[PDB]
Amino acid sequence: QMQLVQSGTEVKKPGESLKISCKGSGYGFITYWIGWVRQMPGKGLEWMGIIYPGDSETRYSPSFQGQVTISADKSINTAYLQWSSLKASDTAIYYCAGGSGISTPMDVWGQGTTVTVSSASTKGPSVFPLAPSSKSTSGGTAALGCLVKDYFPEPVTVSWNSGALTSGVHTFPAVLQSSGLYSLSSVVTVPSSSLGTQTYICNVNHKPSNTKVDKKVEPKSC
Amino acid sequence: EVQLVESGGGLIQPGGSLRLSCAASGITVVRNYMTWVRQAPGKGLEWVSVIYSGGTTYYADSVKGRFTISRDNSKNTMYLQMNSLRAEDTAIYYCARDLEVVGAMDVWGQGTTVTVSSASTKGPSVFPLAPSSTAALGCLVKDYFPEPVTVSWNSGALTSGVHTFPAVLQSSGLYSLSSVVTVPSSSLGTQTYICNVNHKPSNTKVDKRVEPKS
Amino acid sequence: DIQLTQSPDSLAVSLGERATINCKSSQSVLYSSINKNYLAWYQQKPGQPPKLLIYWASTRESGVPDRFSGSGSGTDFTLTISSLQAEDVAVYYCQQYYSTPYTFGQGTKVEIKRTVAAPSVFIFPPSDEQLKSGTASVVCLLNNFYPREAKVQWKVDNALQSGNSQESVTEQDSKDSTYSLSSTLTLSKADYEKHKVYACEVTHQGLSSPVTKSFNRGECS
Amino acid sequence: EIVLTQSPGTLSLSPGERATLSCRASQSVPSSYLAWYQQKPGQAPRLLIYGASSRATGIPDRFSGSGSGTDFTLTISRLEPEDFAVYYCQQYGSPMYTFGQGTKLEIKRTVAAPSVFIFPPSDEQLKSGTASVVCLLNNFYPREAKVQWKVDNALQSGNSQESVTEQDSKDSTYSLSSTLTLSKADYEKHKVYACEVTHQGLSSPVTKSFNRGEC
Amino acid sequence: TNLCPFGEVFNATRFASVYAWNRKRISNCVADYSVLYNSASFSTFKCYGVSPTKLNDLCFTNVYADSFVIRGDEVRQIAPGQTGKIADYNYKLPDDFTGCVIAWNSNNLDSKVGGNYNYLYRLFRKSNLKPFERDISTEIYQAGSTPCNGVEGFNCYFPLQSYGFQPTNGVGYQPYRVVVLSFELLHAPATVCGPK
Ligand SMILES: *[C@@H]1O[C@H](CO[C@@H]2O[C@@H](C)[C@@H](O)[C@@H](O)[C@@H]2O)[C@@H](O[C@@H]2O[C@H](CO)[C@@H](O[C@@H]3O[C@H](CO)[C@@H](O)[C@H](O[C@H]4O[C@H](CO)[C@@H](O)[C@H](O)[C@@H]4O)[C@@H]3O)[C@H](O)[C@H]2NC(C)=O)[C@H](O)[C@H]1NC(C)=O
Repeated sequence: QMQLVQSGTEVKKPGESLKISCKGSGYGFITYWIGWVRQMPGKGLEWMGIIYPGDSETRYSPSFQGQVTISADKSINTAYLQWSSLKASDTAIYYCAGGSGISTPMDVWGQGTTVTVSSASTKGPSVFPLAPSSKSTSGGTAALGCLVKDYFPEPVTVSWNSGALTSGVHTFPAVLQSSGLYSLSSVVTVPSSSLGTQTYICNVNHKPSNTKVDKKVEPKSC
Repeated sequence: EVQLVESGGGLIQPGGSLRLSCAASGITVVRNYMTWVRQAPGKGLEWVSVIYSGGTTYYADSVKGRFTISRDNSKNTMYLQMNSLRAEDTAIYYCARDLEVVGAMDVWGQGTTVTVSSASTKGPSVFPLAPSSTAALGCLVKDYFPEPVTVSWNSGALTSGVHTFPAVLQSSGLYSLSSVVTVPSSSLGTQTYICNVNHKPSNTKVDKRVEPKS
Repeated sequence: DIQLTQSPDSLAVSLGERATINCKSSQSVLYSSINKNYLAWYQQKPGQPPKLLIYWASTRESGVPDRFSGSGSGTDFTLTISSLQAEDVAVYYCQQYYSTPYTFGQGTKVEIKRTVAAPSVFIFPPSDEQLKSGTASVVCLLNNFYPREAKVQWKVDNALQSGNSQESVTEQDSKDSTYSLSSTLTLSKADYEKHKVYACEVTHQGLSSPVTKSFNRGECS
Repeated sequence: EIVLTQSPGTLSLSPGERATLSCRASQSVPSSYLAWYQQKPGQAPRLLIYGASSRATGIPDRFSGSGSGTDFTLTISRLEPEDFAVYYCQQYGSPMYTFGQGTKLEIKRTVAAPSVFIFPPSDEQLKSGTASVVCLLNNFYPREAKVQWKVDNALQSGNSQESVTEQDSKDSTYSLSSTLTLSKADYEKHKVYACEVTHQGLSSPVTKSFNRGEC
Repeated sequence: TNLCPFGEVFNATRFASVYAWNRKRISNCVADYSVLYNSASFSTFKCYGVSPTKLNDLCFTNVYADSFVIRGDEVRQIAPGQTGKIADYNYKLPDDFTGCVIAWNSNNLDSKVGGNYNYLYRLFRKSNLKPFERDISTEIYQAGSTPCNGVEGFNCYFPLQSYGFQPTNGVGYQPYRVVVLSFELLHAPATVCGPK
C-alpha cells in the first residue's frame, strides 16, 4: 500500500503562473492513475482530469480542457497541474487522488494544496479587543473576545492564555472583506466573578507576516 | 493502365470549401492505404492525410478538424472535403497509394491545383515586343489572374529558339509573363510571327502579331 | 457528461438513528461483463481530505465501521448509516466512475439533530483603538443555538441596513452540538457618529420574540 | 515528430559523374522505413528507392540507397540527362509521414555569356496608362547575373522584377527576363532607357539602351 | 486450491507474434496478483475497469491471459477505443473492457542482430477486426482489381510483414512483450479466486 504527498500552500497575484505537484511513495505505483480534484471555498468537489504517469495519457474534464495542463514524470512518481494565467477565481484547495485503474475509485488521496490568488500584498493583522459589558449578570456568566481585523494571507492561529485555556472557546471562520483582506473574530464565555481577578489574553500567530500579537482584554474602566 | 486521376481544385475564397477527387483504375482504394500529399508553390512536399483499408484515418496538424477523407468504391474514388480554407492551404494536391514496407507511394496522381484567394478572375492583355536594328522578338502577357496561361508561336509551328519565362506576381495582385523567341535577322519582312496566348479561366484567346516598327 | 444528484442537501438526524442519503444518476452504469455498477461514496470532514468509504455499490473499504451500507441498482443508489455516531458527522459525496469525465454529487451535509436551543446574544461597540484607524465594526454574537438558521438585521437609529453586513458561523460544537454566529457591521467613523442607537435584531426558532441587545454610542453600556 | 534534413540544398555535377545525396534524421529511424523520391519540373514525384536500398520497379541499376541510424544516402553512380531534377527523402516509421527539404540537381556546363536585348513599351500599351520596358538575357550560364536599370543614367530600384527559365534541355542554359514598370507620365519625363548586364562571361559589363521616341 | 500459472505466461521463453496471439484460460486455481502489481520489470501497467490492488478479494468465472509482441510505439494502441495497424488488423480490445495491459521492453531477448524474422504483423486487411478476433490468414491480398490466385506480385501482397527487430533501433522501435488479463463473470460458478 502506497500514499500520496502534495506540495505546500501557494499565494500568487492574478496573472502569474503556477505548477503544483503530487508525488507518490510506496510499492505498487506503476498501476496508479492520478487525478486532480478542485474544491472552491465551501463548495463541492470537481474532477478536473486524470493522467497515467507511465505514458502520460491524459484525459481532462470538459470544464478544464485548455484552462490547465496535467503532466507527469514517471522517473520520480510525480503528477503535475499547472496554470498559464492564474485568475482570482482559481482560489481553492486542490487534491490529487489516485485510483489503481482507469475505471476505479480513488482509494488514495493527497493532503491538499491550498492556493490563494489575490492582488493583495502580505499584511499582518491588527487586533482590537472585545471588553465585557457593564450590563452583565454578576451572578451569571459573561462573554468577551478578540477581533483580528485586516490580515493576508490566511491563516491565523488564536489561543487563549498560551494554551492554558481551551474550554468554552469559539474561534470563528474568517470572512474575505471587499478590500481583499481577511477578518476573524475569537470569543470565550467566562464567569463574571473572575472579571476582576483573572487576566484574559488572546494569542494571535500569523506566520506569513512573522507577526505575534498579545492583546489585553479587561472590562472598559469608564 | 494503373492510374490515379485527380479533379477537385481551382480558385476559392478563404473560409471556403472544396471537395477533391482521386478516381482509380486497376487499384481498389477500399483495399489500400491511401494518402494525400500537397506541395505549396515553390516549396517542397507535405503529408496531409491517410485512409486505412478499414476506414481508420489520420491527419496532419495544420489540417485536423478541417479536412476529411472519404471513399466510394462504386466509382472507385477517394474524396477529401476541405473547409475553412486559408491562404497557406494554396498548394498543388497529390493523392497516392502507399504500400508501407512493401514499397511506398508507388502510384501518384497528376495533381489538382488549389488557390485560396479572394481576387477576381481577369484575362490578359497581350502586347508586342518589337525587334530592332540574329534578332529577338516576343509578346508580353500582362495583368492576368489566376494562373496559368500558355504561349505558342505560329499556332504551334515555331518551337526552336523560344523561351517563355515563368509568371511573376506583381504588387497589383495580377500575374504577368513575357515570352520571346530568337529569330534569323534576315527573315523578318518575309516570315510573319504570331503569338497565341490562351488563358483558360477567362476563355481568352488572343492572337497578336509581332512586326519590326518603322 | 454523466449528471449526478444527491438527496437531500442537509439531513439533520439524531444520535443512533438511520440516515438515508439518496443519489440519482442519468445512465445505466452496469458493466454487463461483471454486472457490477461503478459508483463510490466518499466522506470528508471539514479540513480533511475525502476518505473513500464505499467502492462499487455495496463493497466496503477496509477499516470502516459496519454501520455504513450501500444499496441500489440501475440508476438509483443509496448510502445508509444504521446507528449514527458523533464521529461520523461530515459531508457525503457520491461519484460515478463508468467513464471519463468522472462526476460527483452536490453533497449532503449530515449533522446531529438535538433539541432546539435559543442563542445567547451579545453586542460589543467598537474599541477606540480600532476607531483610530478610520472605520468602525460593531460585532454581534449568537452563542450555542440550534438549528443553524438565524437572521441578523442591523438597525442604525431604527434605519434598516442592507449591503454592509457580513456573517460567519462556527462548525457544530463537538461537546454540546451547538452553533455560534458572528455578524460584523463595518462602517465609516463619519457614518458611525451620525447616529446614536445601534441595535442588532436576531430572529431564531428558539426565541419567542426577536431579542435585541443594543448600546448607546459614548455612554458606558 | 521526426525531422529529415537534406544536404546539400543545391548541387551541380556533370553528366556521368557520381552524385551523393544525403538525408539525416532528428531521431534514429530504422533503415527499413525510409524512401527516396524524384520529381521533375511540372510533374509529380516518382518513387526511386523503397526501403533504404531497394530499387522500386523500373528504376535503373545506377540509383542506389544506403545508410542507417540517422544518416542515409542516395547515390547515382553515373549521371544521365533524365537524372537532373529535385530529389526528396521521406520517413514512414510513424503514420505522421515527413519529407526532406529536397536537393536540386543541376547540370554543370562551360561559362556562356548572354546575348542582351531591350524592348521599349508598345504604343498600344502606352494608350492604357503604363509602360513596361523588358530586357532579355538569352542562353547564358551560370545563372548568376546582375541586371541594373538606368533611366537617364540614374540607377532604378524597386520597380524592376525578373524571372529565370529552368535550364533548356538542349543546351543546359538559362534565360532571364527583367521588366521595369512605370506610368506613362513617368515614362515621358525621361529620354535614355538602358539595361546594364554584369556576368562572369563578360569581361566588362554589357549595356543595351534606347531613346524614347525611336530617337 | 492450487496456484495459478501466471508464471507460465509472463516468463515464457518464446512469445507469439501479434497476428497469431496466444490465449491462456486460467481456472481452478487461486492466484496472487500482488507479484504482478509490485514488480519493477513492467514499463506499462494499465488496468481498464478493475483496481489490480483489491483484486485478490474477488473471484471470477474465467480469467484470460492473452500474450504477444509488438513494437514499443504500438503498446499505447492496446487499449479500448484505439486505432492503428495493430488495433484494426492484429489485436482489438472491446470498449467495455474489464482488464489490465502489461508491457516490458525485451530488446535483449527478441532482437537478433541481422533481423528476427520470426515476428510478424498483419499489414493488409480489408476489414477491421472485431474485439478479441484472431486472424491467421496467409491468403495473398488482392489490392488491385485483378485476382492473384495464389501468386504474389504487383497488387498481390503477402498479408504479413516482419517487424525485423534489431537492437540498435531506437527505444520506440524495439520489441515489447505484452500480456493482457481479461476478467469475465457469468452467473456461473467462480473458480479463479485469491488468497485467504
Ligand atoms: C518471472 O520471473 C522473475 C524472475 O525469475 C526468477 O528466476 C527464475 C530462473 C526462477 O528461479 C524463479 O523462481 C525466479 O523468481 C520473478 O521475479 C522474482 O520473484 C520472486 C518471487 O516470486 C522474488 O523472490 C523474492 O526475493 C526477495 C529477495 O531475495 C525476498 O525478500 C522475497 O520475500 C521473502 O521474505 C518475506 C518476509 O516476510 C517472506 O514472507 C517470504 O516468504 C519470502 O521468503 C521473495 O522471496 C525474486 O527476488 C524475483 N527476482 C527477480 C530478479 O525479479 C517473477 O516473479 C516471475 N513472474 C511470474 C509471473 O512468475
